[PDB]
Formats: sequence, C-alpha cells, structure tokens
Amino acid sequence: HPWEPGSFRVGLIALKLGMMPLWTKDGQKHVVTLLQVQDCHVLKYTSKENCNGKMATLSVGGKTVSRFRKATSILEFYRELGLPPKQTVKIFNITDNAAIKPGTPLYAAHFRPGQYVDVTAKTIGKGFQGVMKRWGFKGQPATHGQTKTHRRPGAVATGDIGRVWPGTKMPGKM
Amino acid sequence: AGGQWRLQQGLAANPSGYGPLTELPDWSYADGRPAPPMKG
Amino acid sequence: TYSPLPDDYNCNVELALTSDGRTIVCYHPSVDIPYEHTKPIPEETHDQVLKTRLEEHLEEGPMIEQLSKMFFTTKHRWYPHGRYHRCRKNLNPPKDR
Amino acid sequence: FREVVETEGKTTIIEGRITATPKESPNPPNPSGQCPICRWNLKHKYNYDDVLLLSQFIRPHGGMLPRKITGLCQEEHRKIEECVKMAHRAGLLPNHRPRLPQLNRYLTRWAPGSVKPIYKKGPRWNRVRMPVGSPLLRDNVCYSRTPWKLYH
Amino acid sequence: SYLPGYVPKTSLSSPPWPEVVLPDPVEETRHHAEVVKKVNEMIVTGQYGRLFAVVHFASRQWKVTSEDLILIGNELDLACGERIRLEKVLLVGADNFTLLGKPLLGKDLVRVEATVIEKTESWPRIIMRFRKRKNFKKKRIVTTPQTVLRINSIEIAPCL
Amino acid sequence: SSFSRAPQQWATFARIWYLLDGKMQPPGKLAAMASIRLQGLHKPVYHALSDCGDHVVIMNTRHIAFSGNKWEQKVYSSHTGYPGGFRQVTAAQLHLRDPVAIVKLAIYGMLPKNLHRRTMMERLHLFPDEYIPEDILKNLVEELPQPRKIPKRLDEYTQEEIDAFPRLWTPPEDYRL
Amino acid sequence: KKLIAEGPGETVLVAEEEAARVALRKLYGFTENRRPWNY
Amino acid sequence: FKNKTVLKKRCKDCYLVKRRGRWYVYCKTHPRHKQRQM
Amino acid sequence: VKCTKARYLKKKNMRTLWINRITAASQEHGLKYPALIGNLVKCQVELNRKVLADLAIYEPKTFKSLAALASRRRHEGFAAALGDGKEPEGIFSRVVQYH
Ligand SMILES: [Mg+2]
Ligand SMILES: [Mg+2]
Ligand SMILES: [Mg+2]
Ligand SMILES: [Zn+2]
Repeated sequence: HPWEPGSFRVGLIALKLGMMPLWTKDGQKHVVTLLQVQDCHVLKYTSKENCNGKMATLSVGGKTVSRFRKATSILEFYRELGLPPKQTVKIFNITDNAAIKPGTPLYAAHFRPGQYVDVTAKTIGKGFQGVMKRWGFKGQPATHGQTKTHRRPGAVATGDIGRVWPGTKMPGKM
Repeated sequence: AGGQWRLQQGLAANPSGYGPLTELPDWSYADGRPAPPMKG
Repeated sequence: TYSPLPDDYNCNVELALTSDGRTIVCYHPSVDIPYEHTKPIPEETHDQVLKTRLEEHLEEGPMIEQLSKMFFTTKHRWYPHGRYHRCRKNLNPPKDR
Repeated sequence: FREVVETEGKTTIIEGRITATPKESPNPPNPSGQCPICRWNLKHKYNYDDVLLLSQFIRPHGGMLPRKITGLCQEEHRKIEECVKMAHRAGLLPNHRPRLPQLNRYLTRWAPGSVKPIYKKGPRWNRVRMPVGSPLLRDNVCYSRTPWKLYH
Repeated sequence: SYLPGYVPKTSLSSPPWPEVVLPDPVEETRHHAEVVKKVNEMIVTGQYGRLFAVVHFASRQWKVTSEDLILIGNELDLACGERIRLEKVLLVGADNFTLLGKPLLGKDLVRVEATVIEKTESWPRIIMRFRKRKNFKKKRIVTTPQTVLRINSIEIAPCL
Repeated sequence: SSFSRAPQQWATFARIWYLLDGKMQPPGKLAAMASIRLQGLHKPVYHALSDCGDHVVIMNTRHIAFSGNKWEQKVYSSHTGYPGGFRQVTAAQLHLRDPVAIVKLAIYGMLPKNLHRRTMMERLHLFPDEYIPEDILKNLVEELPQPRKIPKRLDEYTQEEIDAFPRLWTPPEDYRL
Repeated sequence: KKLIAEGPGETVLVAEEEAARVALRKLYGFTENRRPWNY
Repeated sequence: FKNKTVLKKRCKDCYLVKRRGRWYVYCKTHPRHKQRQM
Repeated sequence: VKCTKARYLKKKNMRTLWINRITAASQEHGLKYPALIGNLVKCQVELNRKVLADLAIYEPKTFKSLAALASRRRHEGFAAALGDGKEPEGIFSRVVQYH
C-alpha cells in the first residue's frame, strides 16, 4: 500500500564502523558517522490485537553469528523461519498497513539524503565511576588542608530528613 | 439491650438480676427430688 | 395471607401461640426445589495414543504466579518456609468430632 | 401563553398569537393556601428527583419562572430554583437544553467549573468537607432517624 | 375529590418502605389454634427425630442434644455417675418445628436428663501482675474446679 | 443434613461469584458492600484466619456518579518516591486515565489493613463496560441489587403518570414564555 | 418430578454420587437427624 | 485587579455579580472601580 | 501478664464476632441486629449471642423463624406507634406477668 498521513515505517539495525568528515557547498565541515548493514532480515510479525498495544510490531535481526552459541528453542525458531541466527532481535512499532512478510532483507536504500532519523543504542561502558565524571560535580579543592577529600561527593541531604531521597546522584555503574 | 424497656414493663433491666430465669433451681435429681439451694 | 418474610427459598414458616400465650411454636417445613428451577448436565489407525503423556515443568516465578492466578491469591504464601517453622509446626494435632 | 413570530421581500411582519392555556386541577386539597405547596401539602415533601412538578415551573429553554407570576413564597422559590439547578446538573432534563447557529453526576449544589479543587484537606477538627444538597431542603421530612448529612 | 391530607406521588411524599397491614386477630387466633393442634398431633404420632434444646445452666446458656458432653466451671456436690433433671430451657427444636418460651418453657412439657462423668481441677492458670519500674511483680496459681456432664436423653410431653 | 464430611465442609466454606452493576451508583456504597462480602462478613462462619472470602465483579465502573462536585474537588494524591514526585489528581482526571482505579482505591480503603487485603482485592474483579470474558461471566452465581435508585427522566416518565399527577397552578394567558 | 436427595460436590460425578449416598441414608433411616438410641 | 473582603459600588455604573465562585464588581465607565471579593 | 490481660480481650473478641455473625445472618434474612435484639427482648426470649450464632449456623430454619418473629414484632410496634392505646395490643407484643 502507498504512504498515508500519520502512518509509520519499520526501522532496521545497522553496525557502526566509525566516523569521517563531510563538507558542504558553503565550505562548512560536518562530522558524520557511518552505519553498515550486513544482513538485517525481518524475523516476526504480530497483530495489534495479539500485542494488545497501541500499535502493531515487527521484529528485525542484526548480525549473523555462530549457530553454535545459542539456545535450542531459538535455533528451532530460526530454522523454521529459514534464516540464520541473529545476535540482536529488536522490535519496531508500526501501523498495520505497513505489514511486511518475514524473511525479507532490509537494505540501506530504505532511507535517503535530506532525511531525518532517530537512533537508539547502548552506551560505552565506563564501569563503576566517580560521582564527578558520572554526574558532573565540581568536587573539592586540592590544597588548603583538604584531608583526603578531593573527589568526594560532599554532602548528600539534610539532617531532619534522617534518610536519603531516592533518585539521588551517587557513584554507580555508568 | 432492652434494659429500659424491661424497667418500664416492670422487670429487671438485666434479666440476671431477678425473676424465674435466675431464681429457679438449675438442677434437680431425675427421681424428682428437690436440689439444695444455691449459695447465690 | 400476610407474610413476614418470603417463604420461597429455604422453608415455609409459620408462627403460633398456645391458648394461654406463654410459649411460641414454629412450623418450618423445608422447601422442595422445583424441577423447573434446574439445569440438565452435559491416532485412530494405531494405539498408544492413549498414553497422552506430556511433561512440562516450569521454574519458580512463572509456576507460582500461574497457580496463584489459578487459585486467585498472591504469590507470597507459595514460597517455602524455614526449618524453624517447619519443625515448630505440630504434626499430630488434635481433631474434634 | 402567547407565541410571537417575526416573518417577505423588504417587508417584515411581527405577530403574537394566543395559545392553549393549561389549568390546574379543580380540587385543591388545602384551601386557604396562598402558595401552591401549602395548597397541595408540598411544603417539606419534595426533592430534585420528583421533577414532575418542577417541569411546571420552568421554561422550555430551562429557565426559572418569576415569583410575581407563579405566586410562590420566597423561601419556596429559592428552594425550587436551587432544586432545578440540581436537576439540570444531574441531567434529568435533556429536552430543556437551552440554545443554535461526559461524566455522570448528581446532587451538585455549586457549578462544576467554578469550584477549585482542595489540594489539601485539613485535620479532623478543621477539615474542608465537601458540600452536598443545600440547607434549603434541610427542613424536608426525613423518614430515617439520622438527619440529612449535607457536608461530606 | 381529594382528601385534604392527600398528596401526589413523589419521591418522599410517602415513606420509602412498602405499606403493610396486619391480619385479623380472629383469623390469627384460628391460625394459632390450627398450628398448635397439628403440631401436637404430629409429635404424638412421633414424626420428629433428634431434639436440640437450649438450657440455662451454671449462669450461662448452652445448645445441647442427646449423647453430648458439656463442661461447667464450678463444683456441684454430685457424686459421679449420678443423673439429674435440668429445669431451665429457653426452647426446643426438631427438624421440622421448634418450641420457645416466654421466657422459658414449662416443666411438664420437656424432661432434660444429664449424667455426671467427671470432676476435675482445671489446668493451672497463672495470674501475673507487673507494673513498670516500681518492682511491682506478683504471681499466683489457680486450679478452678470443673465438672463434666453428658446429656443422655430428651423427650417432650404432648401437653400443650 | 446427612451429608459427608469433606463435601459438607467444601459446600460450607465454598466461594461464590457475586455481580453488581455500578451504572449510576456510588462507588462508596457499592465498594462497601463488595468489601464486606470480600472479607466474608455476610456469612455466619466468618473468621479472619479462615479465608472464607468470595469473588466479586463490578460492572460499568466507568458510568458511576458522585454526589456533589466531588469530581472536581476530591483529590487523589500519591507520592512516586522521588523529589517533587508528589502528584495530585482530581477524581475526574483519574477516571479519564483509569476508570477502575477509583472503585479500586475505594475498596482498598474500606477493607482492613491486614495482609489479606491484597488477596481480597485480587479476588475482586472490575470491568468498565458491559463486556466480560467467557469464563468469568460463565462461572457466576448471583447479581445482587444496587444501593441507590435511579431517578427517572422526563423522556422516561410515561403519559399516564403525567396526567395522573395534577397540575398545580393556572398561568395568565398574556405571557411570552 | 420429585426430589429425594441433593448432594454437594467438587465435580458433577462427586455431587451425584453424594446425592445417591444421601438418598440411601434417608431410605435406610440412618440420617444424622434420626432418633437417638434409647437407654 | 484589587481584592477586597467587603465590596462597595463607587458609581451607579458599578454592578456587582457572582462569577466563577466569587463576587465581582465591574464598571465599564470607570474600570478602576473593578473590585474582586477575597 | 499478657496471658492474664488477654482473657477479657477474649471475652470481647468473641462477643464481637458473635454479634457480627448474627448481623450478617439477619441482613441476609432481611433484618438488622439492633431491631432483631430489641424485638426478641420485647417478645421475651433470652438467647445470648453465642447460641444465637450457633443456631444461625447449624439450623438456619429456626433462625429464620426468629427473624420472622422479630419482624412481626417490629410491625406491631409500628402499629402501636400509630396508636399506643385505644386499640388491641399486639398479639406477640403481649407480655407475661409474674409474681
Ligand atoms: Mg577541581
Ligand atoms: Mg589529619
Ligand atoms: Mg592530599
Ligand atoms: Zn464604576
């Protein structure tokens, strides 16, 4: 079916290779990331009734990997579908008119220049880090007699409260 | 319950006070003999 | 014809008094459930299908929440207790009647 | 009653015509009564739900009638005007929706939009209790032993 | 045409509950007589089965039947194995009828018989009184006497 | 009786699926009756330790009405747990967002504050509309009546009632109206 | 079109067999509400 | 505009009414006569 | 001390659950506990709450008869409220005079 107002389109998954520059007609520079798409097959379709959600949903796979390091049920699913495994399988909300059959590859031609997009992905793992470089606190000075208190958070909360408010910024996995 | 009603009728407000519910003997011999009075 | 209560569900009740009026008597024959207020009740080629043996076992959370939904209760009472309570529980309790 | 109509090319004609005037019943239960409530024994025995008589003291758009014409007491007039506000707010009178080019509700003294919400309710001894009904119907006969609780 | 006190039908023009009227006293006396007659005739024929009766005893009430045990928290001065007739009864009930008094039933109508089975001292009950930071600490042990009866039989008289 | 032990015990301590229609009824009253029946006071064998509750179903919770401007001034208030997480919402907005939560919180307040409260509240069932899943409109027993009465509309009042109700006064003819 | 006994039960089979038991008790006269033993 | 517990009509054109839950006093000729009820 | 002090609490708790059972039984038969007890006292039946509860449990027919009695006594009391004297007193409202 053709595009209609308010409709949506299934997304996809890509693989970040790196960054490189670009230049405009005005001589202006724009950094730009490259996103590579190896296989990016469709995996599953659902009805908005089955899902009981606001909108229908599809499933898309990422990269093909070893068929050996998976679960038996997942391998059964991939076999009865016909495609190899995929390490990531993400979900895309979509209208019903845009229903796509499984086993269909998603090439990079879905998008075009002069277009806007959103991208979701996992962040760089810095591990357990300090309150300062996690949240952006000033810390404490170095000289003037600071006794082993340089990168501490300082105070936390008041005295009458007798506790700590949930959602407070303290060190943790970043 | 019903204490004031019993009072205006002429009976004890608490039925355990007096009347046949408490004054009569609560046990007698099966042969028909009268039991001794209760200490109450 | 005056009735104190609807005599159509448990028993047909009537009161009465002695001639002196010192004792009350009640006649309360039970009700007969009408018939009208009732309801009626409700692999071929080869054998060994009679086995019909299927074994599924779930893990803790899913099974406890399943049977809790099936008995209409919470998930808490299903978790096991400790040896303290298990051994404090009286095993041969008294029973009446 | 009279119906007026204003009607032609470059000319217009305004005309008022009499209409069928209904009448009361010929047997007033309580003579020597100057107000209808006293003539019919309806001084403390009406409410919002019994709208049969309320329909008599209203305009088709849903407007209240004047005391000078209706012949009622001041207290009874304010009683019935409040009661008619209650009825309209409950929505029992759909045919009298006034003039043109969501929620169930009942027993509402004041208007819904005007009232501000109580972002805080005080303690037991100075609580902001919610109004219901009106002191006007407080004199209504209460078959129950407890009185009407107007402020929740 | 309308009585002065007449009123139209409204929400509260009349009470909310439904109007009611009591029957005629003569017909009601006839009904009482018929019911008493049939009850007496039936219990004379012997239609009933078990009999559960209420009894005021030891300053409190009980529901009892035949072949049932009962405990009382006092001493009666009755040797074990002895039989007694209980006088006070609030009512008596069978499967199809019941007889209740105003307040209690006549002596001639029923005969409740009970046998003594056991005389004991109650299990040791403890009475401790303690108050706070005033070395007020005190205890006492009590073993109240208690007697066990068994209701052996109940029978009613046709008198009515 | 003359019944067997286990079947008699079962029939006595059995649960029952009650139903009541909340269309133009007050959540307070309907929730009060539902709560008493949930903890099981209605049966003479009530005891807290004995879980003798019964399953309850409310119907048309969306079509309930308060008395007064409660839709506007009644405030359901809750703290999420974070700073500034103190939220207040009128009954009207809370009904728009979840038409069941009103009756739910009503019963949650009516009920005692024991650990059996959650069990009884999950026994209870709620549905804003005249529609029910198969099993849970099949395995029912009885529909108890409503607490209050529905006042009738002028479009509902028949003609004979109207012409029986006497007219009260005679208007003057000379009046626009 | 006349009832002799009713029986409660987990299932319909248990209910009907219990009703049969009740009717048998009623016919043989060993109902729980029978005359006690006379001594 | 100004809020007073007790209201007063300065000029005949001042007219007092009851709007959105409170008493108001409006005068189109003298807008400074506008007066809210606290 | 808690074993001592729990005795009167036992008394009160049992009285409360008795009265609650009785209120429930009356309300499912169509009556309320206050009127029920008042009517029974007026009709001269001294059935304490524990036996009332046991009766309502084990023989609902007799409890239904008691509820009918109480309701009839309520209606007789209403007729008396209409006319205290100048009328024949209720048949069940009649009382026994002892001496
Ligand atoms: Mg620094
Ligand atoms: Mg140092
Ligand atoms: Mg340093
Ligand atoms: Zn002005």
